[PDB]
Amino acid sequence: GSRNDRTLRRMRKVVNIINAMEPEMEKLSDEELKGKTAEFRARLEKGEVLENLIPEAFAVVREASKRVFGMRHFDVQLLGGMVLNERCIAEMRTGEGKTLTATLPAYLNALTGKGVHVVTVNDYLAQRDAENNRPLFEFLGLTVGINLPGMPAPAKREAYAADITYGTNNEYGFDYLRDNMAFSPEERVQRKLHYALVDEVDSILIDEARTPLIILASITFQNYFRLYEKLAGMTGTADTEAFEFSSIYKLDTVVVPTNRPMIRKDLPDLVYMTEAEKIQAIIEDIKERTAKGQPVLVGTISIEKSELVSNELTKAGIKHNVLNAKFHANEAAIVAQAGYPAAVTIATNMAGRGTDIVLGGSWQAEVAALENPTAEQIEKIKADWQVRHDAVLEAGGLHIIGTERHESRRIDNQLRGRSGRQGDAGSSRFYLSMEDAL
Amino acid sequence: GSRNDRTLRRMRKVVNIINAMEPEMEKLSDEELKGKTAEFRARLEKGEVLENLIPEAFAVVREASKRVFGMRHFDVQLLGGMVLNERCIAEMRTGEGKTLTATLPAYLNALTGKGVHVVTVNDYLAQRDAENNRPLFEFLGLTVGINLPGMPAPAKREAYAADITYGTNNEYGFDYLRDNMAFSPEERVQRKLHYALVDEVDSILIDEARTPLIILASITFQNYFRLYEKLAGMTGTADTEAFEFSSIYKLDTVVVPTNRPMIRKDLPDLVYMTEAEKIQAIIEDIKERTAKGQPVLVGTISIEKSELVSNELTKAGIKHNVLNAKFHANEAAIVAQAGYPAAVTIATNMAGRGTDIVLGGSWQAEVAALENPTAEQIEKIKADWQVRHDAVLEAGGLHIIGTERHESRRIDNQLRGRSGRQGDAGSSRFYLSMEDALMR
Ligand SMILES: Nc1ncnc2c1ncn2[C@@H]1O[C@H](COP(=O)(O)OP(=O)(O)O)[C@@H](O)[C@H]1O
Ligand SMILES: Nc1ncnc2c1ncn2[C@@H]1O[C@H](COP(=O)(O)OP(=O)(O)O)[C@@H](O)[C@H]1O
Ligand SMILES: [Mg+2]
Ligand SMILES: [Mg+2]
Repeated sequence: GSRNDRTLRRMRKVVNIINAMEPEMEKLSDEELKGKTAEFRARLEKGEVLENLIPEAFAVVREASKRVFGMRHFDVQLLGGMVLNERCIAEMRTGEGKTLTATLPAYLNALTGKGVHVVTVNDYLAQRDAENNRPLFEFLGLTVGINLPGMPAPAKREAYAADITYGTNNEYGFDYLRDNMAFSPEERVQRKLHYALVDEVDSILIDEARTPLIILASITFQNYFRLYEKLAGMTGTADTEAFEFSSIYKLDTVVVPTNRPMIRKDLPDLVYMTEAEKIQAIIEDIKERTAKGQPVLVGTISIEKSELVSNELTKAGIKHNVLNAKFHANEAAIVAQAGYPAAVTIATNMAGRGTDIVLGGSWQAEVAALENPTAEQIEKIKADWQVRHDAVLEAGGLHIIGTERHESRRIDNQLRGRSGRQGDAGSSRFYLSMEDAL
Repeated sequence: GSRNDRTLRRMRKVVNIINAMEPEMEKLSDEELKGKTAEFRARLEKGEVLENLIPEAFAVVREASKRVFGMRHFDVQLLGGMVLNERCIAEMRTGEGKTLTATLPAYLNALTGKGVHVVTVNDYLAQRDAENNRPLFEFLGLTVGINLPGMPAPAKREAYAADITYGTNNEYGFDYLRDNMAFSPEERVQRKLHYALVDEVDSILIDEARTPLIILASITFQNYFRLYEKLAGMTGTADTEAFEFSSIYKLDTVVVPTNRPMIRKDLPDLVYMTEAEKIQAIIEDIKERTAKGQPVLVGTISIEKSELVSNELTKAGIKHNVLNAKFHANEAAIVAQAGYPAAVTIATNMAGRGTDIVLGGSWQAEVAALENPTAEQIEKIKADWQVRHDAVLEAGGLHIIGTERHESRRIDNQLRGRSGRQGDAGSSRFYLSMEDALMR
């Protein structure tokens, strides 16, 4: 309430400062910029306050980013970074740029030398992120490691050896369980847990409250993140159980504002008597908007209903797509194009979570699909796509339709978010069923 | 070889010493005996050498035992105790008294205050053992805890709080996994791992090293016992995989000699062509010896063959019994009576492992089955049983028949051991198939 305000206003000013250092940093040469880290390390080494070089450090990361990726951190992203450095939960909507916002607090912390642990929901994302978030990090003179399941102890010492590490909550935890069952300390792959930046905190710290089972026993990984000196998370959904975050991990939730006004239209739930009445009113809806030239993603609670709705959808003569959270790699390729004017995708709970759905398709997947990277063909794609885009927009952007509400609204909010991002005009609808009286 | 000898001879002398202190300790009053622990604690507290009060400490445990249970530790048992205090694997045959031999090294170690972890193959045994091994321990002024699966954290702090604790390898391990996923140290149920005495070491440290699957992750409790300051084990089969014990846990195997000469007769494997030829030659064999008045246990590799042989055995008109390692508690009650002159039992891999099969039945289960514990009726059982006993013996004691050899001889040796214990005359037979005898 007035608390979220005073706290946002609080650092909102520190944000203004960062923007003031922009004309300066804009001048420092590449070598002078890169070497900005040495200075920060010395400064800190001299015992200077951690949270003291935040405005200056964040100003650097923005600059490097703008130079390496050509992406200037939105001040709202800076706002988010700051929250991520305080044992807070920065809530930022889907499409807001959490992936890049983390380079900020991950850079500030990756200076002391203790390492930084960015957590993700799955292996594909963890590596994917590290992969294309690395150039910014290698520029600023840091090393990025990727921790995965089948990595021999040697490799894992490497991935945890870097200044910045990426992995999934499980593997990190599993490594910790395995390090305790270690022969000799020199056989351990981790180090003293320092800072953990959790991407999709709710998913990781709340839904993953469902114990794993050893077979016969069962344990949880709840407390694993409480062993970290610094624990911080980010998500596009947190205010729901915003109380549980502090009752366990003592994490204060800060709802960051969006960059561009959120104009997506969340339509009222239409209730039907039978499952058939539902699935039929939706295939009738997609089939409709389809012609209109508007893309539409469908969400299902489980593969179960996902399969069923898939056939009922192909039966009405409709070429759709299905993602069951099995092949993240490939699903991701597909979800990244569900923004094409004529596109229908059926995703499950954690189907293509993590891939930004650009209105009108993603031309980058188009250019990366041409052995001949010439500034000529790209133009007839970066401008060709541009057409499909504004077209899809005029057509009300992306429309998602929940086949059913989850036990937790938070969950069936993650679905909505896949739409109307970075200011995009889109819409969402939920189709409930009376027959769901179970 | 000459190594096992020099090492056995080595402590064999320390054994002689223990026997010399017997006439002395025999005089100390109950209170003076019990208070023998205080002295040991003080002595050690004064910084005296651990392995220095072994001959004296073991002499005490024998005395207390002789008094509380009325069981004087065989010197060979004392031999075993010693081995169990050195990061060794004391190999002692089935029926040799491992359960009581552990009170020795478990007492020596349960003095420093760090606790002692006796490991068993299953929950039933772990509690069963603590239960009726306690009186000796409470006498000598020590507390005994029992760690089990559904015990709330509170309870578990208790069981690990005692001087001596009993549980299964898994639960101990599981506790350790759960202690690492603890909120705050004050939420942990274990203490720093000190001494672990593994009963049935091969089973626990070799067969069990099969990796539990987290659900996805794969880890092994192989290293769990390597975190213990002191690791020691005991079994009636270790000499086989004696090399793997040191290549992982660095444990030297010591083959302790038996109390009474081992006269059981292990007969040659009879190979048959078909499974029917097998199961038929065995039901023909048990049906035979049955009449003779000799009991016979059958071992199967899995419940699979166990069920099959059970029907084929009842089909020939034979009242038998079956244990599938499901209800340890009950099976145990039954295995303890498979020594009755006319008894047929079909057990699986880990069916009634742990229960000593007395020739002629177990009268103790008979006396404990009478609300009226009078010195009168017991006599007509302790002397009545005595008849069945010598009778079963003359009939060649217990005869076990393996329905099929296991991948590891060690395993199908555990079967044999269920017979001919403490000197008993018995016999064992293995019935293989042709599509096996082709060992090539
Ligand atoms: N500061 C920025 N400037 C320009 N584009 C950005 C910026 N930050 C993020 N993006 C783009 O917007 C999308 C939103 O990023 P994403 O990683 O999917 O974050 P989130 O998890 O919040 O949805 C990305 O695909 C990225 O290409
Ligand atoms: N010192 C002893 N004096 C008398 N009986 C003993 C002694 N030690 C062991 N026994 C008996 O011999 C049997 C062997 O015990 P058990 O627990 O089955 O050990 P093991 O693991 O060697 O088979 C027990 O039933 C017990 O009654
Ligand atoms: Mg993301
Ligand atoms: Mg035993």
